[PDB]
Amino acid sequence: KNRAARVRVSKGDKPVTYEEAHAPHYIAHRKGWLSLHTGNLDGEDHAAERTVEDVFLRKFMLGTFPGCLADQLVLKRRANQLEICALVLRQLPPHKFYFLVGYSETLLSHFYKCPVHLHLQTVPSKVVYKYI
Amino acid sequence: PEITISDEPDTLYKRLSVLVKGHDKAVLDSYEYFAVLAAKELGISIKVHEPPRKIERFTLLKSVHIFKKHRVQYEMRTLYRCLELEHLTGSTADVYLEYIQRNLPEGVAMEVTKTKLEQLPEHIRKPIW
Amino acid sequence: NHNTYFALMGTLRFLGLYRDEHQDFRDEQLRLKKLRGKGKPRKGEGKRA
Amino acid sequence: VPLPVRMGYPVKRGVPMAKEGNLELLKIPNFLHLTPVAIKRHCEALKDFCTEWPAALDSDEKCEKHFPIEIDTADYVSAGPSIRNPKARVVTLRVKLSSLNLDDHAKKKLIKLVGDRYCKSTDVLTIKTDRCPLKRQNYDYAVYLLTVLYHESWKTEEWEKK
Amino acid sequence: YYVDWKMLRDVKRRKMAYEYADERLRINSLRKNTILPKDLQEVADEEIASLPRDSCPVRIRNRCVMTSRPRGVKRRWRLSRIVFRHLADHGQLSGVQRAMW
Amino acid sequence: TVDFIKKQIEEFNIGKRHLANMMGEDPETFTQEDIDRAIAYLFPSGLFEKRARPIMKHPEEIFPKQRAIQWGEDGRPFHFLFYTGKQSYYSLMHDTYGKLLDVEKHHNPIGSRWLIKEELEEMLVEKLSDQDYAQFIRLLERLSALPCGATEEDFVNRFRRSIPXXXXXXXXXXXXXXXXGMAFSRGEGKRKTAKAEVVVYGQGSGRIDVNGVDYLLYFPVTQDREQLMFPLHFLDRLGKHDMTCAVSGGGRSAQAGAVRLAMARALCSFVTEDEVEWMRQAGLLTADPRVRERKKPGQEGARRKFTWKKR
Amino acid sequence: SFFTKLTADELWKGALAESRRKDLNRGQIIGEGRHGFLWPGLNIPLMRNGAVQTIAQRSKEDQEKVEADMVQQREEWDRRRKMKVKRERGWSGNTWGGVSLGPPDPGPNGETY
Amino acid sequence: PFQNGFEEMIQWTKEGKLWEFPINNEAGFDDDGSEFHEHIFLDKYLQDFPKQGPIRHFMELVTCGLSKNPYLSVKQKVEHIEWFRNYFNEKRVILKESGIQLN
RNA sequence: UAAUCGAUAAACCCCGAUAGACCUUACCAACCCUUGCCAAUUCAGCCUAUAUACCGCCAUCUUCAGCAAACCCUAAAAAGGAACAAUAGUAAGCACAAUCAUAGCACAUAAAAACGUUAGGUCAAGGUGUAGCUUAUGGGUUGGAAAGAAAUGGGCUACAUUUUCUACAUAAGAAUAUCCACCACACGAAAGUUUUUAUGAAACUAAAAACCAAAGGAGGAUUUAGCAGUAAAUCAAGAA
Ligand SMILES: [Mg+2]
Ligand SMILES: [Mg+2]
Ligand SMILES: [Mg+2]
Ligand SMILES: [Mg+2]
Ligand SMILES: [Mg+2]
Ligand SMILES: [Mg+2]
Ligand SMILES: [Mg+2]
Ligand SMILES: [Mg+2]
Ligand SMILES: [Mg+2]
Ligand SMILES: [Mg+2]
Ligand SMILES: [Mg+2]
Ligand SMILES: [Mg+2]
Ligand SMILES: [Mg+2]
Ligand SMILES: [Mg+2]
Ligand SMILES: [Mg+2]
Ligand SMILES: [Mg+2]
Ligand SMILES: [Mg+2]
Ligand SMILES: [Mg+2]
Ligand SMILES: [Mg+2]
Ligand SMILES: [Mg+2]
Ligand SMILES: [Mg+2]
Ligand SMILES: [Mg+2]
Ligand SMILES: [Mg+2]
Ligand SMILES: [Mg+2]
Ligand SMILES: [Mg+2]
Ligand SMILES: [Mg+2]
Ligand SMILES: [Mg+2]
Ligand SMILES: [Mg+2]
Ligand SMILES: [Mg+2]
Ligand SMILES: [Mg+2]
Ligand SMILES: [Mg+2]
Ligand SMILES: [Mg+2]
Ligand SMILES: [Mg+2]
Repeated sequence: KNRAARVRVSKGDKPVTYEEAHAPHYIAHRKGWLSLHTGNLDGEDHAAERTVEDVFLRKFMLGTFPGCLADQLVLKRRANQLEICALVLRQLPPHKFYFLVGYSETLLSHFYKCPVHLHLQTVPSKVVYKYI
Repeated sequence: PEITISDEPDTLYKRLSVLVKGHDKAVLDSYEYFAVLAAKELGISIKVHEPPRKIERFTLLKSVHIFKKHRVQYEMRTLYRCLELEHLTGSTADVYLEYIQRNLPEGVAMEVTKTKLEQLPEHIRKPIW
Repeated sequence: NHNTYFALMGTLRFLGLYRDEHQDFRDEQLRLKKLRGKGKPRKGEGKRA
Repeated sequence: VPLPVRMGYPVKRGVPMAKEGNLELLKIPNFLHLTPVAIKRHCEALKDFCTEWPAALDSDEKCEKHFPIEIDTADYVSAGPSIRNPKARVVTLRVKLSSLNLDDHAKKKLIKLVGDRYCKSTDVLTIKTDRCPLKRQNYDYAVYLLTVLYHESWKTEEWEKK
Repeated sequence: YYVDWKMLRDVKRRKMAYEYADERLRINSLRKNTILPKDLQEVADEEIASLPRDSCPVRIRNRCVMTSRPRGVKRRWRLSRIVFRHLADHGQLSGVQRAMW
Repeated sequence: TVDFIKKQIEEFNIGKRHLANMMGEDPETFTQEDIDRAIAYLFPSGLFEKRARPIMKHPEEIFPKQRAIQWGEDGRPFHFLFYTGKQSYYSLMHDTYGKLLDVEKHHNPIGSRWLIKEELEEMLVEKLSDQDYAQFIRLLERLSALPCGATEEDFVNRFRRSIPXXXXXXXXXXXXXXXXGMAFSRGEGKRKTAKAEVVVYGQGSGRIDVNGVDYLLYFPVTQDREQLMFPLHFLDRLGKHDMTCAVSGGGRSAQAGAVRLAMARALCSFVTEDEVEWMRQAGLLTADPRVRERKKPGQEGARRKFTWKKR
Repeated sequence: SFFTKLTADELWKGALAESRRKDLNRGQIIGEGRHGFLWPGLNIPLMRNGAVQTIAQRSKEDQEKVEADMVQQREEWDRRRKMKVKRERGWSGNTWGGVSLGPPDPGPNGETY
Repeated sequence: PFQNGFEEMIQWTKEGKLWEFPINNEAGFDDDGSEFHEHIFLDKYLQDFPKQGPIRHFMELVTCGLSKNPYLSVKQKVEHIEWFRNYFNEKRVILKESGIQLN
C-alpha cells in the first residue's frame, strides 16, 4: 500500500484541496508541476541549486506568512527572475499583507542575489475539491 | 526610442538555428505559433521542425528500508522545436531574437546557433607569405 | 551553507518576522519537561552528585 | 481576466473547477501578453530596428562565390542566477577548399596536413576551437589556424623532396 | 548547523581540498611523469605524502545535502532517494513524472 | 441551479466577445473550433488527461442535465407516475405498451443498433438498471414484431442508432515515372525496430536490389529469401516485376519481414481488386504487432522472475 | 538544520500517536518577538499623530512585561482546559441511564420540539 | 513610482538586476582583455630553462596542458610555470645527481 | 576476533548499499577537548533504550472486490435487509471498472489497487512523544577490522560435436580425451603464481598478458521459472 504524498479516506467529512486529492501517479496527467525551471531538461546545468532554493522558499513563505497560506506555493523561474505565486487566505488586515510583500521581495532578492517578484492571490476560504 | 547608424558593414547570417527544449508539448506549440507570427511580420522567412523526443528514465527503491523487489521509476521528457531562419542581417537577428528570448516561458530553454558569413581573412586573400 | 539558513531564519524569528512552528513545538515541550522536574543539568553537576 | 474558464479534472458532478482560486490554472504559463494583436503591434514597433537584407544573396551560389566562410557560433539561455554556460565558447569554421587560391602541391599538402577535419567528399574544411575561455578568442584562433594552414601549404621543403 | 557531524567533517574536507588543489596538482605532475628522473619523483612522493590528507580528493563523500545520507544520492539533485522521491511526489520537482511505458 | 445556468450562459457570451476582441476575430463567425484554438494558445497545458486541460464551453456541455421541478407550489406533483420513483422510465413504458395495444386493435442489418444503456440514461435524464433497460428493449422487439404503422416506425426510430463499418485495404493509384514513361508503386513496411521501403517497377527482369546490392547477398539466410518470395509466389508474378529496396533498423529476420510487408503493400497496385482480399486473408498486408516486452524491475526477463524461495 | 525541521501538523500527528493537542498558533501576533522590535506595519499602527513611524525597539522592562503577558496567557489557557470538567449525573456516576440528552432535532418540515 | 511593467523591467536592467538581451553568456566576464596568442603560445615563460634537457620535455608537456585549458586566466597559467621554475631551481642537487647536468 | 547495526516463514539471504583500502563509519584500540557548528539562551551535542508510543516511506493478503457515512424496515435490532413475470431497501463518497502512459487504432504491458490484516518492516533517511547520557552514551586525531572447520541461499562458467580454434557474419580451413611416450593435449581456470597497466597521497581494488592447467563426463530426496516476440540463447548501455 503506497503511502506516498496521499490523503486517506476519512469518515467522508474531510475537506481536500485539488492538489492534495490527486495522488503521485497523477502528475503530468491531471495535476501539474508546482515549480518550473530549466534545470531538468536534457542538456542543462545546476538543477540542484534551483531545488535547494525552491525548498527554502517553501519553508520561508510558510514561516513569514503564518496561518494565512492556502495551497502549496507556485514557483516560476524566468530569465533569472523568480515569480512566486501564492494562494493566500484572507486573515490579515491588508497593511500587514503589503508590509510582508515588501519585506519578502527585498529580503529574498538580496539573499539569492536575483530580482524577485511576488504575487498574492487572496481567497475567502480554502478551495474544496472533494468531500465536505 | 533611439536609433543610431554607424558606418560599419553589419554582419550577415546565412542560417539562424534556434532550438527550444521543453517539458510540455503545449507550451512549445504555442511558442512556435508566437515565433512564426513574429517572424511573418518582420519578413524573416522561417521554417520549423520537430526533432525526436528524449525520454530519460531512472530507478529508485520503493521503501525506506528493505524491499528490493520493489522499485519506483521516474521520467523526464524533453521535447524539441527548432526554428530555422534564413538570410538574416545582424540587427534583424538581434531584434528578433531579443523579442523571442524576452518572452521565453519559464519551463523552457533555448539553444541558438548562428552561422555567420565572412568572405576571407586579410592575410590569406591573394598574398602568399 | 547551512549555518547561513539556520542562523538567518533564527534571528528573523526573534526580530518577530519569521515564525518557526518546529522550534515552537520544541520550546513548549522543553518548558513542559523542565516544569515536571527533569531539565538539562548545569554542565558538570549531574554525574558526581 | 474577463474570460470565464474552467480547468481541473471534474468530480462526478461533472464540473471542471472554476477560474477563481484554481491552483492549476495558476501553474499554467499563459501566453496572454502574447495575444496576436499585441504581436502585430510589437513587430510594427520593431520594424524600425531591423535592417535590410542585400538583394543578390537570395541564392546560395552567390553566397559561396561571394562569401566562402561560415562561422558557426552557439548561444544558450536557461533560467537561473548565473548566465554562465561553458558550452558557448566553441567556434566552428566551415570553408570550401574549391574556393581557395591553392596550388596543386599546396592543396595536396594541406589535405595531408589537416587530416580528418577535411571532408574529401564535400570539400568542407572544418575547424573547431575550444581552448580559450572567450568566444572572440576562439574566433581569433580559428582564423589564425586558417591563415597558418594556408601559409604553410605553399612552402616546399627538403623532406618533401624526400 | 549542518544537519550532522559527518556533514561538518565533509564540509571541511571540501574546503581543505579546494585549498591545496594546486599544490596537489603541481606536485603530482612530476610524480606521474616517465620523462623526469626517478630521483625527483621520490622526493615529490614524500611531498604529497607530506601535505594533510584530509585535504586529499578521494577522502570526499557526496551526501544528501538536506538529509546527510551517505549512500543513495542521485548526482544531479544531490539528494537522497527518500528526499528526492518525497519532493518529486508532491510535484515540487519540476519535469519529473512517474514513469510509465 | 437554474439561476446558475442563466448567469453562466450570460457570462459565457460576454467572455465570448472578450475572447474574440483580444484574439482579433469577428465575434460573429467565432466557433467552438475557434474557441479551442484560442484557449489552447493562451493557456498551453501539456497534460495527458484531456478533461483536465483548460475549458471554456457552453454551460450545457459543461454541466449535467437536471431533473426539473417535479411538483407545483401546492406540493402537488405534475406527472401521475411520480410516486414510482422513476417516472421517466415508466412513462416510456406506459407509452410503449400503449403503442403496442393500439397496434393490436388496429391490426385486427443496415448498421442500426438499439441505444446503449447509457444512451437511454441520457435520453430520460434518469439513472437506470440493467434489468430495466433489458425490459424496455425487449418491449421494442415486441413492437417491431407486429405490423408497423407510420408513428409506430417514428417511435422506434427515437431509440434507433446507426453504426459505420469500413473494410478495404486502401488502394494507392499507381505512379507512372517520367524518365522511362513507366509505372511504379512505392511501399513502406515497418516491423519491429526495422522499417523498409520498396519501389516496385511493373515491367521487370526479375531483378531485386536491396540497399544497392543484390538480394541473395543481402540475405544469405535462405529463410529470409523465402519470406521475400512469399508475396510474389502468391501472385505468380515472380519474374514479372523489378524492385529497388531500402531497409534499416534491427536484425536480419526483422528486415526480411519488413521487406515482406512493404513489398506486399507495393504489390496491390499491380494486382486485381480481388487478389487484395486474398493477401489480407494470407495476412501479408497486416503489420506484426509483436515486439519486445520491457523488462520489469524486480524481475528478470519481463516475464522471468528471480527464483522464488519457499523457506 | 533549518532544512531538517518540519511543519507543525506533522509534528502533532507524530506526537499524539493515533495510527491532547495544544496549538502554537494561539497568542502570537505578527512581528511579535523576544528581541522586541516594533515594526511600523505589525506591532504598531502605521501612523501616529505624526506620519510614518520608524523602526523602534522597546525597553528591557516593556519586554519583560509583554513576556509576562504571554506567560499569564498560557497559564490562563491551561486553567481553562482543566476547568473543562463539569457534568450532571443521570443515575449513578458513569452510568448514562437517566441522563438528559437534550431536545430532539427539528425535522425536515420545520417541525420543532 | 512605476507606471508600467515595462517601466519596471527597464529600471531593473539599467540598474543591472535584469539580464541583457539577446543573451551572450560571456557578458560581465571580460577575461582581462586577453587574446588567443596570450593563451595558446607559451614561449614567453619557457625562456629560462635548459633547452635540450628532459626538463624541456616536461615543461613542453605543461605548456601543452595550459594551452588547452579554458578554465584558467593568464595570471594562473603563469603562476604554474613560475612555481616550476622555483621548484626545479630550488633543487639543484637532485638535478646534478641523476646523471644529467641541469641549469 | 579487541572490534558495527538493521532484515531473517510465505512477505530474509547481490537485502538498507544504484556499493566499506583512508573517507564513508555508526566499530574496537589507544591518545586528546569541555557552553563543545548557530544570532541568543543552567545551553549545545547523542547512529543510546523504546518500530509494542509514532509521522514518514513500504511489505503483505491483492488484480481481492469490497469499504463507508446519511437514512428506512424488522410481533426486536447480537444482527440482518436479495429474488427482476421482484418479496424492504435508497444513498452521494472511496475502491474496482473507465480514462490516461507505452506518440495513431486495437490487445498487451505499465500504472493503479480502498477498508482493513500481519502490534509485518524501519527511532541508523529524516523528524518526533516517553525515557535516559552531559570533564560523557558528547566532539576530535591515529591506527586497526572485514580471518575460515564448516553449513547453506542466489548467481557465473562449464562438463564439450547443435562443440573448440582462426578467418569471418550467419556456404569456409583446421582441432576433436585416446593413441601412446605424445616432444602431451580435446573441452574446462572465472581459481592461483609472475609481470605489467588503470585509479588513487596510500593497493589490499579492477583490467590485461605470460604460465598453469584442476574439479567437472549432465547431478540424491526435492525443487524454481515461463502461455509469444514470452521462455531460451546473444549483445550493448546507464545509475552510483
Ligand atoms: Mg505494489
Ligand atoms: Mg568515495
Ligand atoms: Mg531471458
Ligand atoms: Mg463516581
Ligand atoms: Mg537482528
Ligand atoms: Mg526487528
Ligand atoms: Mg518479514
Ligand atoms: Mg535477488
Ligand atoms: Mg574504516
Ligand atoms: Mg557514538
Ligand atoms: Mg526488545
Ligand atoms: Mg510495526
Ligand atoms: Mg508506521
Ligand atoms: Mg462493487
Ligand atoms: Mg447494515
Ligand atoms: Mg491513447
Ligand atoms: Mg487494458
Ligand atoms: Mg504493479
Ligand atoms: Mg484502474
Ligand atoms: Mg514486531
Ligand atoms: Mg516476522
Ligand atoms: Mg532519532
Ligand atoms: Mg525528542
Ligand atoms: Mg570519542
Ligand atoms: Mg578511523
Ligand atoms: Mg552445498
Ligand atoms: Mg547458466
Ligand atoms: Mg567447417
Ligand atoms: Mg585468471
Ligand atoms: Mg589442461
Ligand atoms: Mg577427469
Ligand atoms: Mg516438485
Ligand atoms: Mg556517475
